[PDB]
Amino acid sequence: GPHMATGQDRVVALVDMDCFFVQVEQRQNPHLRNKPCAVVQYKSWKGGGIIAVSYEARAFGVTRSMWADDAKKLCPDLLLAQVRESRGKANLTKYREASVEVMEIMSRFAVIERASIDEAYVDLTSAVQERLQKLQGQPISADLLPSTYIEGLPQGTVQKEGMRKQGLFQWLDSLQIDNLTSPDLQLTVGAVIVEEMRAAIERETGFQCSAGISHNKVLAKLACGLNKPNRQTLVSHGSVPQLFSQMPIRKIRSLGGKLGASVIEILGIEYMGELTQFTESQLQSHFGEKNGSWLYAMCRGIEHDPVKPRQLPKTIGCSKNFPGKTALATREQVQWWLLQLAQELEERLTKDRNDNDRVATQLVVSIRVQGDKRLSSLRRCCALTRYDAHKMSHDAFTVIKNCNTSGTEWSPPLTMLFLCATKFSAS
DNA sequence: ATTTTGACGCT
DNA sequence: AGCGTCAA
Ligand SMILES: Nc1ncnc2c1ncn2[C@H]1C[C@H](O)[C@@H](COP(=O)(O)NP(=O)(O)OP(=O)(O)O)O1
Ligand SMILES: [Mg+2]
Ligand SMILES: [Mg+2]
Repeated sequence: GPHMATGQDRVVALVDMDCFFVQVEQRQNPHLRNKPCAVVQYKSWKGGGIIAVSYEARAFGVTRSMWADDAKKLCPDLLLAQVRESRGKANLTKYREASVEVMEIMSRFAVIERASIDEAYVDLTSAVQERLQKLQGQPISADLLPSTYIEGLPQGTVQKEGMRKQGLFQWLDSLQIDNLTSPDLQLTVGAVIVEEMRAAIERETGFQCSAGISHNKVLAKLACGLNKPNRQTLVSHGSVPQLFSQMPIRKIRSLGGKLGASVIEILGIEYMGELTQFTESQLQSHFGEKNGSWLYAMCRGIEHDPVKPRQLPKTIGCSKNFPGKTALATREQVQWWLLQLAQELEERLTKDRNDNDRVATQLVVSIRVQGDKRLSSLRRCCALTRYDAHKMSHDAFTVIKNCNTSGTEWSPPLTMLFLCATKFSAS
């Protein structure tokens, strides 16, 4: 009772851009706005591969990883924007730069953890304390939460905005605004700040986003997706038993792969809430000490992973697949594509050094061989001493060249090349 | 022929 | 170090 931790110490938000690459292209090209639209990479093979889909297009069944030719069968009027191609490969610079726009706005409000190209976690605990001091017991108006859903409410009129407002009203009517240590009040103030953040993002970039507000990263991430697009969702500690009672295990971040499948198989359960019926030692016995403790706390809504102070990526990488009959089968091919990758990498590294006062010191070279189901077949490192594309490509070849069984020829043919600059030091 | 990334874990 | 997992 009085010594049971409840995981209510922090206010954490997750902000994730809505159909991000599509919005970047729609800002640039007004003809694409408010249309069924997708972003594709490459075009020769089946029209290209879709990597982002507007919500209008999702209504037709268009999804990521679909070939555009196949998406056009579902949505004949689908509009397409193509990823830039430079040096023979897709180049994501436009979206990285748009990401920086958004991350720099968010960083004005609080320390952020860049979690992907289009999302960041925010630790709002201190900002909420400050705002609560400023508010001096004044109640929080629903007008301050115009796009917020309270998960689990209303409980106890047939249109969606009416439901949202009814739930928000029940929540606010129940708040105890005279207790500055109240976790529910802290989350509510967090949601007010996130409304302000999302308004600033939209005003200053044109991009819309969704957000989750809760007490930790996992719940914030889960909350964000509950009411996408262009809305934010507050998941309180008290909402967790009902929310988790029908929540498939695979929906929780880090449980969407083999571990989550093993939880389901070994324990014979389906939903996150069912995990509460195992001891911490039972869970550690099946899934290891770290995983077992994490699962024991997480199924009760408790997680302690900190929002890390890091808004810049830790690595800068360049990769290209060579599928099917395009797999590289000659030495000259391997060297030419290593040079293309190294030239893009040099451009990005030079910009990074100027912008961010740091230098990479290690070059990682990865390759996939034809037939291997693993993303990487072989990874080798060497020193990155000069931002020089010819030197980087020559070193990468030196480091991988003895994987060739025999040849001028390369066997088995290479289905992927990957260069990654790592181990940054201040400069 | 689901591509191009990027973080973190294990041994 | 090099390989594996999970993820957007
Ligand atoms: N598997 C993949 N391969 C390549 N790029 C990918 C990708 N998954 C995502 N991207 C790129 C393209 C995506 O636009 C961007 C952000 O990914 P999301 O946040 O998962 N999806 P979005 O923002 O589009 O939609 P919403 O969040 O509203 O559901 O990252
Ligand atoms: Mg997104
Ligand atoms: Mg995302």
